Amino acid sequence: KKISGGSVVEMQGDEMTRIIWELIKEKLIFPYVELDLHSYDLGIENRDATNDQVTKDAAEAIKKHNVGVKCATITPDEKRVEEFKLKQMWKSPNGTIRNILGGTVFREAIICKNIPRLVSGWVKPIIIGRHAYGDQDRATDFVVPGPGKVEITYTPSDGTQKVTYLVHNFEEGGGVAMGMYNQDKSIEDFAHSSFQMALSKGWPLYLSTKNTILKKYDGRFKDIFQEIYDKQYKSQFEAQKIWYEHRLIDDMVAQAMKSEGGFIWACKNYDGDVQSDSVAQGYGSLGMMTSVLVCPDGKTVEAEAAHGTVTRHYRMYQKGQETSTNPIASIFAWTRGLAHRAKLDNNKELAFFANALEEVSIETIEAGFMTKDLAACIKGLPNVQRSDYLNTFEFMDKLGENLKIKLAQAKLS
Amino acid sequence: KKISGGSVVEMQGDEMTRIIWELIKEKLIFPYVELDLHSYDLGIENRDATNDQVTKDAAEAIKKHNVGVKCATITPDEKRVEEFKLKQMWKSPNGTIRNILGGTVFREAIICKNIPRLVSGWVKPIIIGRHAYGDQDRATDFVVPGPGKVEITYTPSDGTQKVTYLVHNFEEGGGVAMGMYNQDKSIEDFAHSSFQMALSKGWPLYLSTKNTILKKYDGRFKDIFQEIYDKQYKSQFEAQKIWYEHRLIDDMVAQAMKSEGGFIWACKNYDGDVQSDSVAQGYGSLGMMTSVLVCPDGKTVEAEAAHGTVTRHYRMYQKGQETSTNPIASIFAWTRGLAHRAKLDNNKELAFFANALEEVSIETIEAGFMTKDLAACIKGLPNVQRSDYLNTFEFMDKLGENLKIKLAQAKL
Ligand SMILES: NC(=O)c1ccc[n+]([C@@H]2O[C@H](COP(=O)([O-])OP(=O)(O)OC[C@H]3O[C@@H](n4cnc5c(N)ncnc54)[C@H](OP(=O)(O)O)[C@@H]3O)[C@@H](O)[C@H]2O)c1
Ligand SMILES: NC(=O)c1ccc[n+]([C@@H]2O[C@H](COP(=O)([O-])OP(=O)(O)OC[C@H]3O[C@@H](n4cnc5c(N)ncnc54)[C@H](OP(=O)(O)O)[C@@H]3O)[C@@H](O)[C@H]2O)c1
Ligand SMILES: O=C(O)CCC(=O)C(=O)O
Ligand SMILES: O=C(O)CCC(=O)C(=O)O
Ligand SMILES: [Ca+2]
Ligand SMILES: [Ca+2]
Repeated sequence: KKISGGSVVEMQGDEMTRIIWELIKEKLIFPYVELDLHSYDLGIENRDATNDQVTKDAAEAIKKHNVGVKCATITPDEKRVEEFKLKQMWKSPNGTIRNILGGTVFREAIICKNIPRLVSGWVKPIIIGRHAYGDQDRATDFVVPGPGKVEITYTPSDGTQKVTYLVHNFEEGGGVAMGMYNQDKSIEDFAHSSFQMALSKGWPLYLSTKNTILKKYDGRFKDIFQEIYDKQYKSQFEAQKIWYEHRLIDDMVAQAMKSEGGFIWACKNYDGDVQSDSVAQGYGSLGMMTSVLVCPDGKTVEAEAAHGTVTRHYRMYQKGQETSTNPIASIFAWTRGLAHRAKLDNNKELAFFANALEEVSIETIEAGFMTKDLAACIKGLPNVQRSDYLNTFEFMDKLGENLKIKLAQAKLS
Repeated sequence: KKISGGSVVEMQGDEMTRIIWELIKEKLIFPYVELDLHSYDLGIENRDATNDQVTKDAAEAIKKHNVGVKCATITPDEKRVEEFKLKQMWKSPNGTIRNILGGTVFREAIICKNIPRLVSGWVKPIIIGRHAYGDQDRATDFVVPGPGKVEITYTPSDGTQKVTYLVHNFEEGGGVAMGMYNQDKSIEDFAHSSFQMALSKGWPLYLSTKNTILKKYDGRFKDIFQEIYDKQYKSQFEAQKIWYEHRLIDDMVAQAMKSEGGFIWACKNYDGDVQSDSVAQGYGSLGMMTSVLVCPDGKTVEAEAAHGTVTRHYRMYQKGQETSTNPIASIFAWTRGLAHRAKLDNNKELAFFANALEEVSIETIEAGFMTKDLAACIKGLPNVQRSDYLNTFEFMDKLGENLKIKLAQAKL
């Protein structure tokens, strides 16, 4: 428990990830690391008991301590309300945290050499900038009960005017309606973060919109990205022999699918949410991806796993059946969190520990110890046997040995 | 001595697609088929001159004649406004036409046994039912100039009282804001058509939504599907050993990517638009996909090609250089329409011809004659020799020649 890590905000999750989260702290972290740990329990029961307040407290605690790591959480619908006897259908804690902090969420696969892909031609990593603010996460949606008029209006703060837009007039029957929004300054921050990540990896930058369909809404993103690139980034982009280009999401997803990778993909909030699942599965597992929210201050960071609570695996866990569930994405939330913490504190010891754990996971997988998903990439699902993989505990305990070995060997040098 | 086809509505496109469209008419359709043809030119320059009225006329024609076929068109942005010197930025004819007719757009890849997929496991078709109505096509978006309150309001027709919801309060600077909607009845028709397609093809049906995030908007789609499923189609699904399941869009796309295919995928408007282009490309080309708008009446269809105008190739075609562009989607637009035109009139010849032009198009590619896109699928693009592919004109000729042979052989 020797390395002094400093202050880190921990957010505990639900279901299968919450079990993995506890195995991670016990086996891979607390033995080697002493942290000043501000822990917020985001499990569904404690959010219900606090009326979601713990979610907001955790977000403000991240603002203060500059780093947080988040386990995956249940976002309840009607069935979850009935399952846990909830008071309300609470909003996504991810959406709540992301809209307080702001910024961009970068998502990238975690690449092992022995792991085949689903998409043949990606030999270089694709990196998704996902705008983290506004759009669907922040939307206001409601059921339209019957005939009537749906309008969306804008009143300036002074208000010396009112601009009223017709959304729809429902002549017979009901339906649904929603408003949504984004902010210029958040878009600008989203652009600056996308361009800088391009130059940081030396790669070109594709931004995708619908702007032919939404002309004002998506046109604003295209305009903001083009103005900033023209004025600020263009000379720098040319000198590295890369470029920035806008593409319609239709073409963009087709291009991304047939390309070789090796590009930064700046997506709007909804697209990045959906495409990072497709991308991560293309490289062969949702268990292998990193998701790191980088805030506009260049200082505060929130790392997480981008996949969910793996309910189906949890259900087998509750019956005593063996599970094989991929912890790697969760482990990398900690390593991405501890590495940014070392950067802020100039802690070489912690920075070394974070990198070593990432290598141990990849080495352990490249050396043939893996969960069932990754073995299914190798053999195909119908060909995998029980002897072909390790259960969730066997795999954590294996990484435990290899992490002890790697840190022991390093102590002699 | 031509087959009499009946009445078809034609909508003509722009750029590269408009060239291929004219090729298919002269070399493929016209010699063998006589048609009562109502031609509406949807080219961007005409839409400007008719103030887009040409597009509403074409849709009403589709209601009247039940059959239409469409070449891809330009939906202008500010750049296109400069290029064509447009009066306004016209909305998408595809959205305009879809929102008049209503329905589910059904999309599926065209499979030639010799063409490798980018995605390893899909050995069976993925058919995406795409809701054609509302959502992003009908949205009202505007620029927020500066600080202030954006609100969404519902005023009932019975005069009870107004509900006003706060969208956002901008306390510094501006942004963008938009409203959007959908209609219960349209969702019900989208549900019914998805359950029927799953039963006729015998495959499981998945619906994908965001319902954990939009709890009302997407919760409605999910409630309606589940209601109609249990009360109407449930016991027929169980009789065919297939199921209906709702999935979060996140989980769904990963489930589709790692599956072997063989399912019906019900998507909301935007999702169906994008996922259909990722799915076509996973099968190896945007050039082979069928897109049919199937209207709720069980009668009218509009057949199109889901891809765009292929502008990049059009710029090369304008340079006189060799363009290889895959006609297949535009051809299958005509055949899917004509097969429907034949199903209505019980015209057995036009039905034989429609399957012939599809059977020919697949055999020409499975014999080694293909456009560059499909050649890159086999050898990879850096390995593609000029000897591997025929250009746009060369390819449409090999089809017309194999078409002449296949129809000549069955006259007997
Ligand atoms: N970041 C977040 O906090 C976040 C994000 C998404 C979803 N969620 C929540 O998670 C809950 C469940 O959502 P969901 O069932 O739609 O999606 P999910 O549980 O995340 O994933 C569904 C399927 O994806 C596969 N999978 C995902 N991660 C895996 C891993 N690490 N190792 C092995 N397999 C993995 C499993 O495949 P197989 O079934 O094929 O074995 C799993 O059954 C919901 O309450 C949702 O709100 C939270
Ligand atoms: N149905 C419609 O009316 C429809 C649908 C979508 C877009 N559009 C319109 O089309 C215009 C341009 O769209 P866009 O530039 O975004 O994309 P696009 O025209 O659809 O095509 C862009 C890329 O897709 C590939 N591609 C698509 N179809 C192909 C084919 N048949 N054969 C060979 N390659 C093909 C090409 O890839 P490579 O460059 O790599 O060779 C091409 O550069 C826009 O104005 C848009 O509004 C119309
Ligand atoms: O918070 C949720 O409910 C979904 C979050 C998610 O899917 C993501 O982070 O990509
Ligand atoms: O009409 C447009 O502008 C795009 C249409 C499209 O890409 C589609 O519906 O597949
Ligand atoms: Ca996601
Ligand atoms: Ca499309």
